[PDB]
Amino acid sequence: HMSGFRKMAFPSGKVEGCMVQVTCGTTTLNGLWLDDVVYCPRHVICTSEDMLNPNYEDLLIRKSNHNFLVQAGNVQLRVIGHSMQNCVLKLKVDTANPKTPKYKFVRIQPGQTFSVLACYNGSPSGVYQCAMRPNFTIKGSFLNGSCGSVGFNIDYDCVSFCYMHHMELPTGVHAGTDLEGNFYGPFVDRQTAQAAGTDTTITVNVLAWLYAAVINGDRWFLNRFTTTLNDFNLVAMKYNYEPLTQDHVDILGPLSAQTGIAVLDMCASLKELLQNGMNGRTILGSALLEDEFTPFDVVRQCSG
Amino acid sequence: MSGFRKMAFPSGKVEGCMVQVTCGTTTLNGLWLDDVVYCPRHVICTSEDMLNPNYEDLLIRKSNHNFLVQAGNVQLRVIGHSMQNCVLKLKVDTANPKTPKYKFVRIQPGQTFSVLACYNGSPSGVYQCAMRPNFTIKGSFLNGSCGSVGFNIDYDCVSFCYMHHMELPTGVHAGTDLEGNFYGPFVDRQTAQAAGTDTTITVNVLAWLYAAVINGDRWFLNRFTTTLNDFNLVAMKYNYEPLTQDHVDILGPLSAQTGIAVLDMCASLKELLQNGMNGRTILGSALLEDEFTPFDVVRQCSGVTFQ
Ligand code: NA
Repeated sequence: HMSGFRKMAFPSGKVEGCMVQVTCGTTTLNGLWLDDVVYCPRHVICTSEDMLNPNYEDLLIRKSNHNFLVQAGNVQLRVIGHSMQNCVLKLKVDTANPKTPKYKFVRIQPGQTFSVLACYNGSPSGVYQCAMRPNFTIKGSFLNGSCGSVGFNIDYDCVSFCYMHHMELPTGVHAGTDLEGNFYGPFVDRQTAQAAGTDTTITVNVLAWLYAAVINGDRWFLNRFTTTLNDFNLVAMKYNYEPLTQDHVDILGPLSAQTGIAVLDMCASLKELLQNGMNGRTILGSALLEDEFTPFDVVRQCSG
Repeated sequence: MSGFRKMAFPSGKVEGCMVQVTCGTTTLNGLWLDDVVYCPRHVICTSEDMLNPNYEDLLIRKSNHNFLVQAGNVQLRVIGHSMQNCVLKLKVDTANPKTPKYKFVRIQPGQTFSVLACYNGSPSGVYQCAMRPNFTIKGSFLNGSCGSVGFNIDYDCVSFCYMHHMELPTGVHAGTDLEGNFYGPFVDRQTAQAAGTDTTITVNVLAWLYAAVINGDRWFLNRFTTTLNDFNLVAMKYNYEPLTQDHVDILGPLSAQTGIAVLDMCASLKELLQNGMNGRTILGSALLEDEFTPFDVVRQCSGVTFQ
């Protein structure tokens, strides 16, 4: 009986071919090389003493094309143009990337998942699955030198880039932009005091994962009880869960159909787990309720 | 303080080796290195003869024309075929232009590797897992995943250590090295087989507690130490592997980095086993995690890259 539901990232090859190193002064981070453009975080032009309140327009007054070193592997790419767009730079290079995949830039919404290719000095180190949290942070694994690492989904042969890495907040969660250079959430690329909102739990994702658990033979948490959307939402609020909407109930329809467990019966199971805990039991090898699988992730992994 | 994730190796070097192999109606995955495609030998089985297939006898009735190899949109001509233990080696007419630097390695229990899960010769996802002490792995494999490979990367070289063959009734997975030899006592027939005792990889749990301290989770640290002797008496009671001097030696670099003695961390683990977490979490788990090696921790916390 299948019971191996795991956190799974997209194969990283199509993205690996796009990673380069960008150096400005003594600051080295990663860039994304698509066609003849390299995208990177605009704070590549910052200096150590001016991180608190950089004036990016003022900082660009003293920057020429030759102040940007771009290296694809060990191949020097000549910068022939540079512009600032939102919180990214666009470096025009003399050579189009021959490994440019079919790609799109997409904006994700809270609750949606994506793969991160963590890189250092334009070289891939590892790949893992993230979700955009309700507070617009991600729980990544990023060190000094990881800025410019990207998050993506792969759909058919199309790479949808959704994330570029910029910063680490004091609770060790991560903030960044889409590939248009607009921050997720309220964050700014300066070292002024910023805090992640209270983390809340992605309720529609927890319910998808309880459906995964049923498909994978974990049934111990199923009960006779039904609830209402209103009464469930009173419990969600108390346990710092996101509201469950009728739109979420519609999104969970296919999983309720596949398992024959009504969405509001699975809500009754979740209510009983929040109120009573797990009584030293596990679900899909966790002692915690997992919220970083979407309904779409469960369907894809459980049936391909 | 900072984050620490189950991280897979980048998969690009492997994706360029995955092909589709069909024998009769059976389609699974193969590994295309130079002019050889490696796949599970049970590609030659029929549905009604899975209990005790005679592989030698099935295979003499096979010709090159019975093996259809496809790399993307491109049919490869099979020009030779041999059996090596539980894998076929299909000599093809075209050497794989995307063949990386590689070795075949057989990993030890407690060691970790990345799985590139593939279906119809197309890579679908990547995740990290460990060789369990019972020589199973806790993978995520559906119908069609057979021939998917596990690997590590060092510098620019891919070390292939696993090829997927089967799912046991508890939903754990069994397979071979790339010499075609199973990990553990498993055999590629549908005769009753069961995984042995699932024991916790103690040295890995200690590595993960060092990872937690590096990433600012300190609550489980106590001013206590234990002897190895006294720790292992407690380990036995909770189906933990005994901790050996070799394990203590491998944990030495994390002990030095954190300045927390290995036997101090053992005292923290003994308390966690005896008392639980009392509603706290370590690196966002409410369980003790055993699928990070000491090397995995250093690699992640020091940002080691590949090409
Ligand atoms: Na001792």
